Amino acid sequence: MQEHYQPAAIEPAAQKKWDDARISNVSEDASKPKYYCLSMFPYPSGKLHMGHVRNYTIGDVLSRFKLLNGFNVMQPMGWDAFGMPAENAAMKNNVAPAAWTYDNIEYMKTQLKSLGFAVDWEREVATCKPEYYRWEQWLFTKLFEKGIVYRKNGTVNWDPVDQTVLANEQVIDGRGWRSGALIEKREIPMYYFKITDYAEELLNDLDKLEHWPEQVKTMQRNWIGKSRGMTVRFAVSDDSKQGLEGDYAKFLQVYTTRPDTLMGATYVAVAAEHPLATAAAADKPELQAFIAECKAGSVAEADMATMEKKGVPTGRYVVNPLNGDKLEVWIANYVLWGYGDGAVMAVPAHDERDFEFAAKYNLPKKQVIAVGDNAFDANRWQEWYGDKENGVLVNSGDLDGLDFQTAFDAVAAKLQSQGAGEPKTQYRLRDWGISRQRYWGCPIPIVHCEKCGNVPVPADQLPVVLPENVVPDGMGSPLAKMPEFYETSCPCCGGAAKRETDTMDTFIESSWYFFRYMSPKFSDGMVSAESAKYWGAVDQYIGGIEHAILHLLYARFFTKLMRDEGLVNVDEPFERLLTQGMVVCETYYRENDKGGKDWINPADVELTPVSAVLKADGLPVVISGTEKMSKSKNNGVDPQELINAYGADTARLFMMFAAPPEQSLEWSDSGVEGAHRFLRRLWRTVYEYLKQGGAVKAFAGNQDGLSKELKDLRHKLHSTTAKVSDDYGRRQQFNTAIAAVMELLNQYDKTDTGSEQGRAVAQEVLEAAVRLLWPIVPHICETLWSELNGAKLWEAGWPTVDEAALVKSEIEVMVQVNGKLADLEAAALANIIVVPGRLVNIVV
Ligand SMILES: CC(C)C[C@H](N)C(=O)NS(=O)(=O)OC[C@H]1OC[C@@H](CCCn2cc(CCCCO)nn2)[C@H](O)[C@@H]1O
Ligand SMILES: [Mg+2]
Ligand SMILES: [Zn+2]
Repeated sequence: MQEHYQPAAIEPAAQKKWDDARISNVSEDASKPKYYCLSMFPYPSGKLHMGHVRNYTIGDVLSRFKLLNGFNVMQPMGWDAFGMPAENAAMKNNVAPAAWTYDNIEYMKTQLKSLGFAVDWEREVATCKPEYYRWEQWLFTKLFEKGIVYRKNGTVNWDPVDQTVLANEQVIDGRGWRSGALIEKREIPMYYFKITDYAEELLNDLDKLEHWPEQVKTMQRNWIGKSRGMTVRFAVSDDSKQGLEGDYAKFLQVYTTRPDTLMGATYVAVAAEHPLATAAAADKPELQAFIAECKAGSVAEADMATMEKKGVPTGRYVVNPLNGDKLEVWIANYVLWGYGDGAVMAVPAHDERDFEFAAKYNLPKKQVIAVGDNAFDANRWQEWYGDKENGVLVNSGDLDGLDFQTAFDAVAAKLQSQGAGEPKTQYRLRDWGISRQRYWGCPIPIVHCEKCGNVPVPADQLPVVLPENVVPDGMGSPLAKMPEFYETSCPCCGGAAKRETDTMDTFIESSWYFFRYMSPKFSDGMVSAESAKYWGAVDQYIGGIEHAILHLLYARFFTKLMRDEGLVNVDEPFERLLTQGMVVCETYYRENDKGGKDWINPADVELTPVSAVLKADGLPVVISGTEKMSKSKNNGVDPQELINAYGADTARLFMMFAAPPEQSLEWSDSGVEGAHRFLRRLWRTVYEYLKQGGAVKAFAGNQDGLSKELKDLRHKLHSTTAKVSDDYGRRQQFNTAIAAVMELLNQYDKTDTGSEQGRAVAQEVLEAAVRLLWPIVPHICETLWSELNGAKLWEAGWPTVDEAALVKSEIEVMVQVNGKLADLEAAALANIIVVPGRLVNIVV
């Protein structure tokens, strides 16, 4: 055994030892219990970043842990390969997105291997390969013929200078983020998944997910946004009917979740596109301008609640069907056409958004709910105004004194009796639009024929292959300019036809890849029935919180779609979910020509603990604030430099020790140095133990007759094993597991293990510590284990707790005062000559 720890000598040998043994190449062996540990697969962007290393180390700790406990562990990896990065890189470097992607994949694969992740590389997938995406084209066609996928005109943001469609996030004050040109709202046909048909199942099945973080479940509930409320029709006043046709001349229909407060409605509000808005605006330029500004808006959903709410009165009136109040119709920017009826009622006393709106425009506020003896203040919002549970009705006529549920039913009865309303259930969830006007994506398997319509491509003809011999130029989607791709014949009639040129939302590939890993080379379906039956669901999913809503909802949706197609048996893809925190790092700047700030990467910096300077010249730079690593402020630390400098095990240890997985991880040079030094300590501890005697049979069995000091070390040992096991398998906090092993080694350092029984206990401590740490730092632990013991580490398995090592000594002594029934003198007095060990006599 070499004296000094050298990661570059031992880490490749260890990786070849694991590959040669094929520990990670698993199959559907019905003998061991399966365990499917999955980390969210990466975009092949070019290189790993520190987020990648954190995620996949966390996955590897859990996978190796379960492996050591006798599970048949599948830990697969692959490439979410489609999307915009390759297209932009194609425009920058004038290369093909496919070629750029396959080079990135090959480089990033090497980096993953070098980190020693116990990954089943025989299950690798690359979603840009036809052998992958053909199966989502297949599923598309089946759902399309069922109407679960459908085509319909939608509205997009067109940038006329960049010639591409932009999301609301990419529109800044009505203009494209890169071009700066005013975007144009354009209606175009697009494809949609009818995800709303699965809304109730997607909502209710969250209750099955006892091992999901409650905040992720809450986020999905709010996103789905089910509500049980009331349709209410307010008759249009006789004086307000000019310009209206059909039912819009007869009544204004709204949806409310608070029909218990219908007595306190003080006005109503409609969307800009509402017919009442159009009729009122017909002769009022201020309304036409307000309608125009509403339509031109591009507010993102994550910002919808943070926008300034504005309205204009229309001079039109409707009648409350329960009290006869004549209420004015306002046009408001927060009422969305297409949500419900595009028209709401307002109760400023009991809805906070209505309270702020009314307060802005000095509109009436009518209290109709009371909660205890709390005073109602029409000029200040108190949180109890909106309480649904503990309130009773007031100022509501014959409805007074009722609670929410009884008021709901009474209003429902009153409205239904006179035909003015009925209970209704709504969802905020919109259908899923999957059409992208981009090249580097999965082709949509639709052929357009003027005789036959939009025709799904037959299963025989799938895939529709995306040509990879393309370099996008940034003047429109290349597929639309490629007659060699889109000119085809109709598969129903054989006539002249055109392929769809839009490609799929790349969320589609990540919505089912966890099933494809089960049988990645299966050529007769999305996933083979034998392999889906064996692996079932993912037992553990690990990934960033930014995917807590869309990706997970899409994946749960696809799983239920595939179940209903008979491809899988589960209702839910992910049993346990762990969400890792961000990786943050200090930023460094040095001002330049125009009173601004230029940003320097941390690896090109050296500190003086005073100030910092550039490593190349030694000239100062300004130390700035800490934030998530990104190209924005040039503060991303390349993990490849971390590996080159210290080795994979140090990288893995620093990530797991620095913070709990959910907590943000702060980059720290001293922290990285401390991780490496601990590995040197571990190395020297085993080396020094073997230098004074070599290996012995580890202590096992009855520990009677062991000295107090060695019994104490065995106690620390098996409590540490218990602590670590509970940290890996239950708390999923690996930092405290590392600290616990560090405490074991501390006590070992203070224990004389020189005797024959001492060496036996020392062997037992070390054999346990290297296995307890092997999930985190497998290369050095594999090497150290081979110096201590000849068995296969993974066949020795996870350390067992010896309960007997946790029972402490006992000795019953009789208490007697005057003859009748330091250490023991204090205990017996808690109930004086002492006979050692048997009796204590209290001279009374
Ligand atoms: C399943 C599909 C939809 C996944 C999709 N292909 C994807 O997100 N791919 S990915 O390649 O972007 O990320 C793959 C994983 O690992 C990384 C995690 C990052 C968490 C955020 N972060 C970043 C940083 C700074 C890093 C250093 C910068 O110099 N700090 N925190 C992801 O959340 C995800 O778990
Ligand atoms: Mg259950
Ligand atoms: Zn045809």
